[PDB]
Amino acid sequence: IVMTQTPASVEAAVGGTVTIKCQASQRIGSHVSWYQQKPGQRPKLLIYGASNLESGVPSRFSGSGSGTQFTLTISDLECADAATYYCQATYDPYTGGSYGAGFGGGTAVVV
Amino acid sequence: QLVESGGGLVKPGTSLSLTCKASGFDFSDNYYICWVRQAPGKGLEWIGCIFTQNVRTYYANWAKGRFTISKTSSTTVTLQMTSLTVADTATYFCARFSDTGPDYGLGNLWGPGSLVTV
Amino acid sequence: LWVTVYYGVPVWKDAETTLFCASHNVWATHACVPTDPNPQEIHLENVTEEFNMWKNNMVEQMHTDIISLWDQSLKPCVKLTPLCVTLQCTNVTNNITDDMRGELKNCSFNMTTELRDKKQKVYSLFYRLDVVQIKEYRLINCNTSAITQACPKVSFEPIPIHYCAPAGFAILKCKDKKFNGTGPCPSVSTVQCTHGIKPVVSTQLLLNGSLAEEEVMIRSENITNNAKNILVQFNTPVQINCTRPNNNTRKSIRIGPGQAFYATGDIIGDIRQAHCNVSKATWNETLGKVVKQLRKHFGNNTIIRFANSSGGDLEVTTHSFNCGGEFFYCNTSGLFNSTWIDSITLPCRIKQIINMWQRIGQAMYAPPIQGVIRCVSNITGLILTRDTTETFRPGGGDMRDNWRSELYKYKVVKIEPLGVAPTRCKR
Amino acid sequence: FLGAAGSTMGAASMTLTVQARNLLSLTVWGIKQLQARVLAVERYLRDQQLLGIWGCSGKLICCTNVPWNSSWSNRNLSEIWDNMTWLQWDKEISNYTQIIYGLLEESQNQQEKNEQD
Amino acid sequence: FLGAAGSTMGAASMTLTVQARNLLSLTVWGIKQLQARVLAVERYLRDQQLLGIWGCSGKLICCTNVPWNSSWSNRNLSEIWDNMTWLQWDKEISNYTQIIYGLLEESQNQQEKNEQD
Amino acid sequence: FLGAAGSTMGAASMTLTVQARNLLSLTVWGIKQLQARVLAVERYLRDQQLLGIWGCSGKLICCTNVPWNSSWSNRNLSEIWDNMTWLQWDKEISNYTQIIYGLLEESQNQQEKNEQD
Ligand SMILES: *[C@@H]1O[C@H](CO)[C@@H](O[C@@H]2O[C@H](CO)[C@@H](O[C@@H]3O[C@H](CO)[C@@H](O)[C@H](O)[C@@H]3O)[C@H](O)[C@H]2NC(C)=O)[C@H](O)[C@H]1NC(C)=O
Ligand SMILES: *[C@@H]1O[C@H](CO)[C@@H](O[C@@H]2O[C@H](CO)[C@@H](O)[C@H](O)[C@H]2NC(C)=O)[C@H](O)[C@H]1NC(C)=O
Ligand SMILES: *[C@@H]1O[C@H](CO)[C@@H](O[C@@H]2O[C@H](CO)[C@@H](O)[C@H](O)[C@H]2NC(C)=O)[C@H](O)[C@H]1NC(C)=O
Ligand SMILES: *[C@@H]1O[C@H](CO)[C@@H](O[C@@H]2O[C@H](CO)[C@@H](O)[C@H](O)[C@H]2NC(C)=O)[C@H](O)[C@H]1NC(C)=O
Ligand SMILES: *[C@@H]1O[C@H](CO)[C@@H](O[C@@H]2O[C@H](CO)[C@@H](O)[C@H](O)[C@H]2NC(C)=O)[C@H](O)[C@H]1NC(C)=O
Ligand SMILES: *[C@@H]1O[C@H](CO)[C@@H](O[C@@H]2O[C@H](CO)[C@@H](O)[C@H](O)[C@H]2NC(C)=O)[C@H](O)[C@H]1NC(C)=O
Ligand SMILES: *[C@@H]1O[C@H](CO)[C@@H](O[C@@H]2O[C@H](CO)[C@@H](O)[C@H](O)[C@H]2NC(C)=O)[C@H](O)[C@H]1NC(C)=O
Ligand SMILES: *[C@@H]1O[C@H](CO)[C@@H](O)[C@H](O)[C@H]1NC(C)=O
Ligand SMILES: *[C@@H]1O[C@H](CO)[C@@H](O)[C@H](O)[C@H]1NC(C)=O
Ligand SMILES: *[C@@H]1O[C@H](CO)[C@@H](O)[C@H](O)[C@H]1NC(C)=O
Ligand SMILES: *[C@@H]1O[C@H](CO)[C@@H](O)[C@H](O)[C@H]1NC(C)=O
Ligand SMILES: *[C@@H]1O[C@H](CO)[C@@H](O)[C@H](O)[C@H]1NC(C)=O
Ligand SMILES: *[C@@H]1O[C@H](CO)[C@@H](O)[C@H](O)[C@H]1NC(C)=O
Ligand SMILES: *[C@@H]1O[C@H](CO)[C@@H](O)[C@H](O)[C@H]1NC(C)=O
Ligand SMILES: *[C@@H]1O[C@H](CO)[C@@H](O)[C@H](O)[C@H]1NC(C)=O
Ligand SMILES: *[C@@H]1O[C@H](CO)[C@@H](O)[C@H](O)[C@H]1NC(C)=O
Repeated sequence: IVMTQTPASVEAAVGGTVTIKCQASQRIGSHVSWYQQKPGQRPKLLIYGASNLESGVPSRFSGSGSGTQFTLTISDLECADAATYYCQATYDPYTGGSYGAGFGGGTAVVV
Repeated sequence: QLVESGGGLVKPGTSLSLTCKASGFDFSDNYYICWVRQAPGKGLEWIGCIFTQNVRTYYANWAKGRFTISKTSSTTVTLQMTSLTVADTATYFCARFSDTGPDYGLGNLWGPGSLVTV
Repeated sequence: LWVTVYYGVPVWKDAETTLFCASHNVWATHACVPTDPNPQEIHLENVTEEFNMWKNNMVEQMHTDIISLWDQSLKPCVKLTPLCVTLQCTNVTNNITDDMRGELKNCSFNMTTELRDKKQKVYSLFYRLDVVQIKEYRLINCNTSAITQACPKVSFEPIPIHYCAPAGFAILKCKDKKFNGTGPCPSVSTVQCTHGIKPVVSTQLLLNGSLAEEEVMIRSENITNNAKNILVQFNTPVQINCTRPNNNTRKSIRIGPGQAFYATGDIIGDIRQAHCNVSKATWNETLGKVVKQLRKHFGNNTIIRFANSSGGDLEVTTHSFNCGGEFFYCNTSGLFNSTWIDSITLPCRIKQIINMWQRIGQAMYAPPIQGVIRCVSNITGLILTRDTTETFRPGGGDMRDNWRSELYKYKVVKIEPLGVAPTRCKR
Repeated sequence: FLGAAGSTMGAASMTLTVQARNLLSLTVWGIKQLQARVLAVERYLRDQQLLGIWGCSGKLICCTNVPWNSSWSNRNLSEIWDNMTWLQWDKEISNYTQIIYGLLEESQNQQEKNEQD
Repeated sequence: FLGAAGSTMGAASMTLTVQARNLLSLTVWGIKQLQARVLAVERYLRDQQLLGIWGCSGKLICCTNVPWNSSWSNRNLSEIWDNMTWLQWDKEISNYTQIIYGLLEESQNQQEKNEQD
Repeated sequence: FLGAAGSTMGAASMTLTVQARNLLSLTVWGIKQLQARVLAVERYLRDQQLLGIWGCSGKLICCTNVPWNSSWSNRNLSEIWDNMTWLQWDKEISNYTQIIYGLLEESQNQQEKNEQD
C-alpha cells in the first residue's frame, strides 16, 4: 500500500550507467528492498534495505534513500544485463509489521 | 528450496488451493512466507503474507475476501483463492523473507513459481 | 507578514496526568467508567515518536493504585489478632504421601468465644510455611505485623482494566513490531483508552499477558549492565496446568461478637503435594526461540546457560502464583536447566500468611477454599537476570517490572491547541 | 482525532474543528475522577481566556495587528506552510511564545479599545 | 423560571435570557456538594463550546449558513412558530440533532474561515 | 497586579488586561486545593456569563444601549473620570448595580435580537 516507480524504460551502452527511482506514499525509514528479474526467471534479491547489498551481488550495484525517496544506481553495465527492476516496501507503517507489504515497479533496463 | 504446486488450467468461477513446501527447512523459525503474483507482461504484485511461528496474516487490500493464507504441515503453506476470474491468470510464487536487523526483508528464497490459467 | 493565531492545532508534548479507570472483585472495584464498546484508534501517518518503557509513569500509577485498592478493599475485614497465642501442634500423618511428610501440622489452641469470659478449644491444619517453632508454635509474623484475614466474599481474579486520559490529553500507542524498550518508532496511533490490562501478580514467569507478534522480544535497559532485569516476551503462549489436589473443608469459628475466623477443616481423601505441569515440548521450543534472540546481543557462537535460581526467600526463588485466591510458591527448577550448544512437573508449596506489596508492617491471611483447585494459565514471558558462556536465570523484583511489560506501548501526552504562524493577512 | 499526520500547516489549519473539541470531551478510582474532571476544565478555560484577551474568541483562524518580527524565524511563508508539519513549526518557534502573546494583548487593549472609545 | 408554558416557539424565543441564566446559577452532604458544583460547570461549558464552534457565541438567536433540509420536517414555519410549544418541537425533530450540528460546524470552519483567510 | 493605586477611572480603564487575567491564574491540604480550584472557576464563569448576556463578551470596554439615568449619580463625567479612583466610584453607585444589569440584558435580547431577526 506504499510504493510507486517512475522511469518506465531506460537504454544504455555497454559500460554505461543508469539509474532508477521509487517513491513511497508514506514515510518508511530505510525499509526498501530491490529486485532484479530476468525474463523467464524468479526474481533475485539485490538489496536488503536502502543502503545494503546482498552478498554475491556485484559491487557495481548500489543505492540509497530515506523517508519517501529511494534510488538504485547500476554502473558498469554489462552486455545483455537486461532486467526488470522492482521496489518493495518492507515496512508497513499502518500495521507496524516489518515484512514485504506492497510491491511495484517496471524499468525495462536494456543494454 | 521452495517448490510450488497445485497449479494448472481451471474454469472461471471455481476455487483453487495452491501450496508450496520448503525442501530442507522447517518453517518454525523467524520467517515470513509471502505470495506474489505476476500476470504475463506485468510486474510483481503482492497478495499477502503469513508469519510462521505465530500464525498471523496480512493481505494486500485488493486481495481481501479473494485470497486467504494458512499454514498446514510444519514444512508447507497454502494460498486459497475463494473464486477465480480470467483476470487472475498469472504466475504465482511463494517466497521466504528472512530476518535482518529490524526488517524481515531478506526476500532471497523464491520458488520457481507455478502457473494458474483461468 | 503578520501574526495569525490558530486554535485546535494538532500539537502535543510529553505530560504526566492521572488516568481514569474504565471497565465483588478486590481490584475490579466496580466503580470504573463503562468502556466505549466501539473505541477509536487513529493512525498518524508520517509521525515518528519516542517512547521509553523504563521511565513511563503509567507504570507508577498502576502500582500505586493497585496497592491502594488492595487496602481499601481488604481493610474492612476481620482481624486475627486473637490467633497470636501459643499453639500446641503436631504433624498430620493419617493419610499422606511421602512428599507431604512434615508439610501439614494439626494445631490446637485456647481462643476467645462470643463471650469474653469464655474460651473454646479449637483446631486448624496449618501449612508448615505459616508457623515457627518456639510442640509449641507461633504463627509467622505475630512478632512483626498485625494479621487481617481477607473477606471470603472478595474475589482475587485479575479482571482487566483500561486507563483513559482526561479531555485535553491523549495516549499515544507504539504499534511497532520488533520495537524494544526505548527509542523512536515510525508507527504511532492515538487512542483515548489503553487495551485492557489484567492486574496479574506473579514472579519469575509472567502469566496471562500480551504476546509479541513477530519474534520473542528481549527488552532491557542497557543489556550489558547485568544489574538490570531482562523482560522476555514470548510470541506464543506456553500452557501451564496448576493444581491443589486435596479436597478441603473449612470451619467458621466465632472469635467474638460479629466476627469469625476461617480455619481450615479436615481433608477429604488422601493428602498429596500441589504441583504445576508445563508442556515439555512446548517449553523446549520456546526456550530455543529465546536463545536465538538472546544471541543477537551476546554472539552467534556464545553459550547460553540457564540456571534454576539465585538464593533468597520464596518471593525470589519460587514462582509466585495466585489462583482461586490460593497462594502458591512453585519450585521452578528443571525449566531452566540447559546450555544450548510429556510435561515437566514442578512440585509446589502453599502458604496462607501473605506479605506482598507492603513487605513489612502488614500481613494478610488467605482463608481456605473448600474442594479442589484446578487452574490453567498462559506463560507469556520471563523475568531473567544475567550473571565464552553467559548464564541466565529467573529473576524477580517489584511488580513494576512485570506491569511495565503491558504498558511499554503507551505514552501520555498533552494537547497544546493554541499557537501562531506568519501569514499574508492582517487585522 | 489528532492531525500532524504528515499534514503540513496549510492542510493542518483546516482540521481545527476536531482537535478543538477533544479538549473538553471516595474510592481510589472515585476521587481520581473528580480531580481529573476539574483538570480538564481548567485547561479548557485557560486557552479560552487567551483567545478572549487577544480578540480571537469564537474563531479557529485569527489575523491580528501584531506584525511578524523577522527575528522570530528564518523561513518564508511559502516554505513553512507547504513543507513543515504543524508540530515541527511549533517546536521551531517555541522560545518566542511569550513575546508574541504579550504583543497580542497590547494590540487589543490599546489599539482596538483605548484608541476606539 | 422555565417557559414552554403554552408558549409556542414564537413567544418562547423571547424568554431565552431567563432560561439561559439558570444553567449556571468530607461529610455525606459535603462531598456531594463539590461533585454537584463540578457537574453544573461541565454542562454549562459543553453548551458554550457548541455555540462557539458554530459561530453563535454571545447570541440567543443565531441565523446560520445551513439550509433547512425538508427531510427534517413536515411543517411550514407558519405552522410551527404559531401552533407548537417549543417542547413539542424539540421532540419532533430530535432524531436529526446530530446531522444539523455537524453541518453547522462545517458551515463555519470552511465557509467563514478557510474560504475567508 | 491590582490598580486603583491613585488611578482615577480614566487611567484605570487602561490596565484592564492585568486585572482580568488574575481572575483565572484526601489530606488536610489536599482536599482544600481541590475545593479552591473549583471556586476560582466558578467566579470566572459567573462574570463571563454576564458579559455574554449583555453582548460585552470579548471586550474590556463595552458601550451599550442603556442610557444613563441621572437618578444613579450626582456627578458629570468630567468630574468622575478625572478625580475619582475606580474603587471610590464603585462604592458610590453600588446600590444601583442590579438595576443597570437588568436593563443591560433587555437591551440585548429585545433591542439587538428580537427586533433584528
Ligand atoms: C489466567 O486466565 C484463566 C482464564 O480466565 C484464569 O482461570 C480462571 O480462574 C477462575 C478462578 O480460579 C475460575 O473461576 C471459578 O470457577 C469455579 C467453577 O469451576 C467457581 O465455582 C468459582 O467460584 C470461580 O468462579 C475460572 O473458571 C477459570 N477459567 C477457566 C477457563 O478455567 C486463571 O486464573 C488466570 N491465571 C492467573 C494466575 O490469574
Ligand atoms: C507523508 O509524506 C509524503 C511525501 O513525503 C506525502 O505524499 C505526497 O502527498 C502529495 C499531496 O499532498 C501528493 O500529491 C504526492 O503525490 C504524494 N507523494 C507520493 C510519492 O505519493 C503524504 O501525503 C504525507 N502523508 C500525509 C497524510 O499527508
Ligand atoms: C492463551 O492464548 C490463546 C492464543 O492467543 C488465547 O486464545 C485466543 O483468544 C482470542 C480472544 O482473546 C480468540 O479470538 C482466539 O480465537 C483464541 N485462539 C485460540 C487458538 O483459542 C487464550 O484465550 C489464552 N489464554 C489465557 C488464559 O489468556
Ligand atoms: C492442560 O489441560 C488441557 C485441557 O484443559 C490439556 O489439553 C487436552 O488434552 C486432551 C488429551 O489428554 C485432548 O483430548 C483435549 O482436546 C486437549 N484440550 C485442549 C484445549 O487442547 C493439556 O494437555 C494439559 N497440559 C499439560 C501440560 O498437562
Ligand atoms: C539448583 O539446582 C542445584 C542442583 O540440583 C541445587 O543444589 C542441590 O540439589 C540437590 C538435589 O539434586 C539437593 O538435595 C541439595 O540440597 C541442593 N543443595 C543446596 C545447597 O540446597 C540448588 O539448590 C538449586 N537451587 C535452587 C534455588 O533451587
Ligand atoms: C394555553 O392555550 C390557550 C389556547 O388553547 C391560549 O389562550 C389564547 O391565547 C391567545 C394569545 O396567544 C389569546 O389571543 C386567545 O384569546 C386565548 N384564548 C382564550 C380562550 O382565551 C393560552 O394563552 C395558552 N397559555 C399560555 C401561557 O400561552
Ligand atoms: C496620587 O495622588 C497625587 C495627587 O494628589 C498624584 O500626583 C499628580 O499626578 C499628576 C499625573 O496624573 C501629575 O501631573 C501631578 O504633577 C502630580 N502631583 C504632584 C504634586 O506631583 C499621583 O499621581 C497619584 N498616584 C498615582 C499612582 O496616580
Ligand atoms: C486433629 O486433632 C483432632 C483432635 O483435637 C482430631 O479429631 C483430628 O482428626 C486431627 N486431624 C488430623 C488431620 O490429624
Ligand atoms: C514431624 O516432622 C519433623 C521434621 O521432619 C520430624 O523430625 C518429626 O519426627 C515429625 N513428627 C512425627 C510425629 O512424625
Ligand atoms: C488451655 O489452658 C490450660 C490452662 O490450665 C492449659 O493447661 C492447656 O494446655 C491450654 N490448651 C491449649 C490447646 O493451649
Ligand atoms: C520473628 O522471628 C524470626 C525467627 O526466625 C526472626 O528471624 C525475625 O527477625 C523476627 N521478627 C522481628 C520483627 O524481629
Ligand atoms: C533499541 O533500538 C535502538 C535503535 O532504534 C538502539 O539504539 C537501542 O540501544 C536499543 N535498545 C537496547 C536495550 O538495546
Ligand atoms: C501432571 O502429570 C501427571 C502424570 O505425569 C498427572 O498424573 C497429573 O494429574 C498432572 N497434573 C496436572 C495439573 O495436569
Ligand atoms: C527445587 O527442587 C529441587 C529438587 O529437584 C530442590 O533441591 C530445590 O531446593 C528446590 N528449590 C526451591 C527454591 O524450592
Ligand atoms: C538437569 O539435567 C540433569 C541431566 O543432565 C538431571 O540429572 C537434573 O536432575 C536436571 N535438573 C533439574 C532441576 O531437573
Ligand atoms: C531440548 O533441546 C536440547 C538442546 O538444547 C535437545 O538436546 C533436547 O533433545 C530437546 N528436547 C525436546 C523435548 O525437544
